[PDB]
Amino acid sequence: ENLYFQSMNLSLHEYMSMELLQEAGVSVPKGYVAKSPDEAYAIAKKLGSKDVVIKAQVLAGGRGKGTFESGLKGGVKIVFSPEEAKAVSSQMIGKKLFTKQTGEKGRICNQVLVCERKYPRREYYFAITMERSFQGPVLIGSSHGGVNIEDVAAESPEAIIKEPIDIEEGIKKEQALQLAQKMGFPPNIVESAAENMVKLYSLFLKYDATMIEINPMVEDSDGAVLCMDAKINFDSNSAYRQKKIFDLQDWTQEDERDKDAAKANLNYIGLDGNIGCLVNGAGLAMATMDIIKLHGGTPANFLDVGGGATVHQVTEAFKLITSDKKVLAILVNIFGGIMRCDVIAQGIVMAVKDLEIKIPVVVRLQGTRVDDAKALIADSGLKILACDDLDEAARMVVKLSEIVTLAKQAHVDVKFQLPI
Amino acid sequence: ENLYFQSMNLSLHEYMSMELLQEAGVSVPKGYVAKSPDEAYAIAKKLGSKDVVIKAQVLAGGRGKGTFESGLKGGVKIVFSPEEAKAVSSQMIGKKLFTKQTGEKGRICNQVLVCERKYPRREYYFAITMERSFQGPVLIGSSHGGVNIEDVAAESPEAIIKEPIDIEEGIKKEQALQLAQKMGFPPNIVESAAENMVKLYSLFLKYDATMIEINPMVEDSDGAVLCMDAKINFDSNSAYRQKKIFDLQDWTQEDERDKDAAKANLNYIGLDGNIGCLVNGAGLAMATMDIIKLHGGTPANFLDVGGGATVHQVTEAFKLITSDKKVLAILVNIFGGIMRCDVIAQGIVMAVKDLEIKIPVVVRLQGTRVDDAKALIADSGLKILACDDLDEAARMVVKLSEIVTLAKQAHVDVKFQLPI
Amino acid sequence: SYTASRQHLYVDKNTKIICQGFTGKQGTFHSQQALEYGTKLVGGTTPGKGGQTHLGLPVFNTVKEAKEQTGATASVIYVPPPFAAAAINEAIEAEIPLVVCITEGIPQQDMVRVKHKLLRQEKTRLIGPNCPGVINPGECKIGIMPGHIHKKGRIGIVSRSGTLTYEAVHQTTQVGLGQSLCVGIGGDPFNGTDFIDCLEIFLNDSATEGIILIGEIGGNAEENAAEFLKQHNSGPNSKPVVSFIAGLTAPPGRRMGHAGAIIAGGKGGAKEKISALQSAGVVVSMSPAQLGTTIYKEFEKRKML
Ligand SMILES: CC(C)(COP(=O)(O)OP(=O)(O)OC[C@H]1O[C@@H](n2cnc3c(N)ncnc32)[C@H](O)[C@@H]1OP(=O)(O)O)[C@@H](O)C(=O)NCCC(=O)NCCS
Repeated sequence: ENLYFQSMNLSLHEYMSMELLQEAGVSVPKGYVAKSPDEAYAIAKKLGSKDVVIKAQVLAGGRGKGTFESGLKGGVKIVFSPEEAKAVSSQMIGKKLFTKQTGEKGRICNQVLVCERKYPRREYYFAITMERSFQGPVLIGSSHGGVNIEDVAAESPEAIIKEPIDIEEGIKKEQALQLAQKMGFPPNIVESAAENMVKLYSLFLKYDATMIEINPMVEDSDGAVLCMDAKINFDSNSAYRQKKIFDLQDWTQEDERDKDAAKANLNYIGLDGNIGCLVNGAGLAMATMDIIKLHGGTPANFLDVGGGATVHQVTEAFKLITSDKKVLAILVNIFGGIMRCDVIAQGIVMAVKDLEIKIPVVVRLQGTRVDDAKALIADSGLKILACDDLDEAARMVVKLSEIVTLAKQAHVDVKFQLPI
Repeated sequence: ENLYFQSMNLSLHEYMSMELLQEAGVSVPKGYVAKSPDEAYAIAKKLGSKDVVIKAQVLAGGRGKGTFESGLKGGVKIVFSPEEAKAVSSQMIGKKLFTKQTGEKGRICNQVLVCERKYPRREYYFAITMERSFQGPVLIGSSHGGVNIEDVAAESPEAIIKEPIDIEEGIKKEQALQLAQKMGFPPNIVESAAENMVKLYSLFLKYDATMIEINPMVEDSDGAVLCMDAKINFDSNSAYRQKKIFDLQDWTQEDERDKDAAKANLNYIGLDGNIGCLVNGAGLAMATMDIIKLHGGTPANFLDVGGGATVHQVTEAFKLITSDKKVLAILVNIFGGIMRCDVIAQGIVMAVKDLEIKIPVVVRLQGTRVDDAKALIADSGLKILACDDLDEAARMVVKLSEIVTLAKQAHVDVKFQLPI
Repeated sequence: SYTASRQHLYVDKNTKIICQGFTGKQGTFHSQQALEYGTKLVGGTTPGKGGQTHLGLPVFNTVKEAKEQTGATASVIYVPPPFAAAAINEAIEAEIPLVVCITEGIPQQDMVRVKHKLLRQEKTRLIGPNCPGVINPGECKIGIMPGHIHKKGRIGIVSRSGTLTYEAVHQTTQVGLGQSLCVGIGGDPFNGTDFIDCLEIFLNDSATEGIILIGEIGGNAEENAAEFLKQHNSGPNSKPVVSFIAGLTAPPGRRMGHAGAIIAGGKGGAKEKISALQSAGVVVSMSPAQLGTTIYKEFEKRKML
């Protein structure tokens, strides 16, 4: 489901997206960022010392059901005095949040968002998303905000209004009024909704975004609709020309291995197995995972070197797989194409020679240079276990993983070589 | 768990308790009762034709998760115009609500409650309950209203403040201020909370109530704390001197068999088995259920004739068990005591003779008159299957139920008599 | 409609090809490989460095000049991802009968801008981006593909992931069934070619008797292909088709946000895809290691061998 394997789209913390909406002129509750209880106190007394909401800036699927190490329920709190605001913030900042998505490797709440608490009258869901069905941006709107939207979309497909937009002519205000009036806005604040949607679409086109979800867009108790949440999924490919947004990327929310892989343009996918891999292209990565799971194995943490990567890239790759200790047997399964196989053969030679890779490297190299790669493998004269059949390679690597974990139990050492 | 077997405490519909709080002077949102969409329209336009809440008056454990036959989710709705108020009310009034407690025999929503919608700022739980631990009324208060209270009470026992009250000296306002300030009321509306608690306690003592639960007692966005829900569990024994409250009892919420049983002072307990009973006292009723379940049977619908009931009472009882068709074998298991066993022997004689009770009546009569009862049973000369051992009686009745359901399958008729 | 260019996919041995971004590293190397294979490369285009002779063939400042000097009927693209959208716009403006762009990393918005004007035109067919390329075995290869495993035969392969496309190519060549046309539409959601075009080009072609259909989780193109094959490849005289679904066993996902993910989609990319595949008469494989054996078994079952 979803993509997962292909790219990890940049998700910002809540306060960054809230600031982005603020600078764009979108109507928004007053909000600030707190790194310590002291400025939390300062902002709480600045907003009136009463009726304040505190939100945790943690990137996870579960944020209201998570648990802190201090023993607090959820990531959102409602405080009514700056003193209790400091008290609750002292239990969030510097604390590790345990949610079901993390399980046990929870992310740490570095900052918090301090906002004014506003009472919503009606709850609308809204979302500007790029999509292939309508060959472009789509404005989705509904009057079922504040609640999970997939359930009502599946049970009541009519209630989810979807309107496409023509990109070359841009967005027209009449379209925004049409969407607002089809959702069911009050006839006195439709203009504000149209202005908010126009500003949101301008932000959507400017920052190279992919999906701006406002859930829920809520009318206040005194009109002047205000957005509550501003989830933004950006585009990974837009790193080259969107420097401001991508520089603010939070790196604490991912493993240091992920950061190192991204430093060299290598996709990384960790897992719960004990058979490392090194695969060219996501498709053959899922293929390798499926074929390993067929033979009773389970991949541990496998990579994706992209196309045209240098030898240093695959050297860093092998460093990255060998960094994890849960790995037992590594297979480099790269078929040829854009990624010139000879540089991978050179990279395996260099990486096995340097980092002392004693684990069984079940290589399987093909494509656009087979003579050079195999010739280099034979010239290097190592335990580089050559193979040339995908099913045979998977069988061999799974059996080698079992052999390694068995010999570790037996407290004996083994060395693997091709049959004569 | 709970009591269930012993007495069904009178639970009023929401609007009746809301009116009772209104007449007592307790601060309360404006509310009215609607029996048809027309007066729903009238009240909606009376309250401002906007920001209105509609509640279903159904006595069940599940009210926000139930389903109507029309296909609406939950018993609460938020309407913003009288027209949509009429539209939603047309899908509630006269409709049958399906909740997990009912399963399939859902109660019918006869009326609805139309109320003004108010935005709560803080949510407090509060409850005046009679209890044996503190030998009287107890004021329970907490700042975790709007959410199920057992979970937070078990996980955080400190947060649930409990204060007992001395009945002869009544309740003192200083006690109400103490409770309000220990819950954490704002220091400007503590007086209003104390007045509300004093009025609620006066109502509690007046109407012979047992448990008045306000959940959640909420401060409004402009002070002047207002109660949202006003659950009231009354006292069954107080029927003689509380005529106004007990006359307003809704009888549609229970089976007609329950109404008929209550018309003659007979406790009734329906079940999902096929062995009817007729038991004196709740304790021996649970004893009979346990002993029947021991032998693989399952009681169908068993009664409790109380003490000193007339022969007409047990005649109506036998009419009531025989009314249900799911019953196969009936055991009258009355031990002596207050309930003079000879009148039960006369009642079985009369009821078997009159209603043509062809099902096996596994009687077991003892206590304070055994000679008269057995003599009358022998004189009547019927299939009144006498027994005198509790375990033997349960064995006999379970086997007779199996025999009856087997002969029904075989399409043959049987007659049961004592061994010679 | 733009769909009228579907027949442009099947290039023959008389297809003149130009290569934009000729001097680029990958461009130079794979131009060498294509020339070694036998592709009728007739020049390249590089902005600001054209008008010269490189690799023994002319290079120009724009595709306009290449078209007016040689009349090439197809183009391939290797310009950097920052400038790829402009190159594709220029290629479509020059009325290139078949343009394929290989680059990966193109911003979604620029690809939207490209795809819109591509759909408002009927005389240009685009393959990519993030695609392996298009090959007619033994005749002409375009893009990035190891021609040294290709032999003309009776198998048509279309797939999203280029690397698994190569895997299927190799597993069909090993059993000796050959290949008729192998196309990688590319995994990018905003691409110039989809399943329907390749499937119906394969169906109405006599040179192809078996179709290979590898798809990955995510998206709903496989459901559209299943519906199309139910509509037009049912009953008698229906050439067999074998499919694989990469990622059948995979972690549930990330579940970052709603809307474009599931709300307006067909919530596909799971165990329900393969069901839509059997329901359309498509034979599925349970592992990416036996596609060639599966298609051989399908041919021998129907007795085409
Ligand atoms: C396509 C790709 C190979 C091009 O980049 P590269 O070859 O690594 O690097 P280059 O700098 O040579 O690429 C740009 C070249 O085109 C030239 N160029 C500039 N503007 C151009 C334009 N509008 N059109 C074409 N070429 C252009 C550049 O001058 C440069 O030539 P040069 O190196 O002689 O200066 C690269 O982007 C890539 O990685 N491929 C696409 C995605 C991928 O990972 N591979 C295929 C995925 S299956």
